[PDB]
Amino acid sequence: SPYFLRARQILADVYLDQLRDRRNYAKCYADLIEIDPSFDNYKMLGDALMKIREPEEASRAYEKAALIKPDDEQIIQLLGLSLCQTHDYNKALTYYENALRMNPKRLDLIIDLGKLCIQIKNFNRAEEILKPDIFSDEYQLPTYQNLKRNQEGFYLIAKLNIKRTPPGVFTPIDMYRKALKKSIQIQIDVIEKAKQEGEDVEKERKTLADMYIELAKYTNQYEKNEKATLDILAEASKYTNNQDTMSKTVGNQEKILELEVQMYFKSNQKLECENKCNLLLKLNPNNDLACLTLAELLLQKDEYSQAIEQFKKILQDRPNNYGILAKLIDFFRRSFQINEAKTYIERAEKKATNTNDPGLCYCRGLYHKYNRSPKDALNEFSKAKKSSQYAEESLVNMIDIYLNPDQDLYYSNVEEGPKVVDEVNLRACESLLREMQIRASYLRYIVMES
Amino acid sequence: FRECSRAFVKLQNLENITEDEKERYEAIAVSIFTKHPPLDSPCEYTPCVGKNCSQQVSEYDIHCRACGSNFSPCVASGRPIFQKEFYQCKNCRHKMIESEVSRLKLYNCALCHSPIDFKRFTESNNNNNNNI
Amino acid sequence: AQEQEVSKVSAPPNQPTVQVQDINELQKFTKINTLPQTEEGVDLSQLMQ
Ligand SMILES: [Zn+2]
Ligand SMILES: [Zn+2]
Repeated sequence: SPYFLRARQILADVYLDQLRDRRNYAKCYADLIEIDPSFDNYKMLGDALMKIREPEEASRAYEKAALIKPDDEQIIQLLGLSLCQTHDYNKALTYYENALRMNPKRLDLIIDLGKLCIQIKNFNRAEEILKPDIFSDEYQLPTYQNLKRNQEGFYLIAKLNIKRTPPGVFTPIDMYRKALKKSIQIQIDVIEKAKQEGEDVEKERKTLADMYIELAKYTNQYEKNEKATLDILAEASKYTNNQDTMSKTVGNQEKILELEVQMYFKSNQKLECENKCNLLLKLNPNNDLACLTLAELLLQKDEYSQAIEQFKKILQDRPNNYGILAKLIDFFRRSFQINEAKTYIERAEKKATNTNDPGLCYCRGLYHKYNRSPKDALNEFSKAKKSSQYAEESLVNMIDIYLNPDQDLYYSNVEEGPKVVDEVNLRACESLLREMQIRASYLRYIVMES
Repeated sequence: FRECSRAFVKLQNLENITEDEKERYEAIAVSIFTKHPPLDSPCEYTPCVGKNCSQQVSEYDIHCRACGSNFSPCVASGRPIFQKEFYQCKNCRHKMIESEVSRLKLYNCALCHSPIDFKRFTESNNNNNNNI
Repeated sequence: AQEQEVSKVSAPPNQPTVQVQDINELQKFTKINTLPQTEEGVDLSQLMQ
């Protein structure tokens, strides 16, 4: 029957989703191979094993396929990917080197070998392999896929260059900028080529927008060239606003507008930053940076005359309003009025939808820390650390709790002055430092390790 | 390290994960597996009791590949039932090894806490097996 | 006299002392087996969460 294959596929599909057994899923294609070997059966069992994520059996099946099929470059790249994904880097590297020695005219093999070498943290060999092949494949420019491989090679070269940067250097690396500019030019060219061929191009558009975001962040990190970033970000926003990307993709515009909010905060313009924050609020109601910046701007407008009254009014108007809540908690700690603080946190939590929001958990941890209770405060700070924002503050508070439980002066001239408690606390502090060095800033990390 | 590698490739993408968490997991995996390659520790390949096949199965494995005869759990310590000594109660009917009870001195069923003597229950299960 | 003895003999823990055995283990266990994790360049603290 010509529909026998479809019937077996459907039978399989009702045998893993209705009965929920992975073994029978694998067996469905296992019987297909066992009954009669072919030139594609091993490939499809390998695909099924990848779909169930069983890399070793799929690698064995692809080895059998490569035994059946003499060259089959597709099986070569599939074997390379499978051996890279099996977390056995030695044999994968050996296979990559053997394949490169056999046929040095496989750009995909070079890219895979470079990615694997970057993964194993071997920068010298990775660069020595990337540079000649990428700098040599400049003869097939009219071809589209060759241009895509050249773009990928340039992007990975830029990634290698930016990886080998010791922390603390604030010199703008020009080679990375040039490589990224060449990458964006080639990406624009291949976007045009894909538009010419009538192929889906929005994925290339969004990945080029992400590369624009990375370039903008890199150039803002080191040299404060505000106008150039402003223009690049406007161009990126115009470049991600084609076809139906307005509604489908929203994280991209979110990151662009966060970046804009940070730049406007740096430029000290309350009105423009407030307009951008209103744009974020219209975009995402659960934005933390917008609330923090709005709280800071409100602090700038009013500090001590009637700031408490307007802050309470805003808390009454909006249910969660976490940043103003945290500021009010700080003020109530400053004024010994923690009981009405507790009432306010209960009122805000009653309509918080989800209890374990990062802002609410951070506020609860801060309130419990200010109420002479380290255990629950530490637990809430640990729970609230699971976010991009509030991470540095939560980690700093955890380190302070670990080192200074009673909230006294660090060095007492009356006697001794240092405080030493057991050994586990220091190792927990070291773990928090290892988290802060990748999440928090560099100067605060230096202060904490000191 | 084979089970560790399987768990790590499982963990890299369950259904959804933020980029930072996935990158941290990949960093942990690459550190662990580049300190030294995955080495399989030897163990005892006890003879299989599920079927007549002479192909021995690893002690930890319970899948019993190519045979399909999965092994019942032991709620005492988690070891699969690889011996004739197995009994169960009339409240949760879970297999249980005599040696584990003797070592742990369990007066009640580990799961349902059935307060009936284990020796008479072993005798009753032996009688039931003799009936079969 | 018999009431107290019988109650102590049975003493069904109802609510108050069902499982009250709370002692800091975030520090007790971290001293048990974390030493060769800190000794090597391994960060599995995320998994321990
Ligand atoms: Zn068997
Ligand atoms: Zn039972």
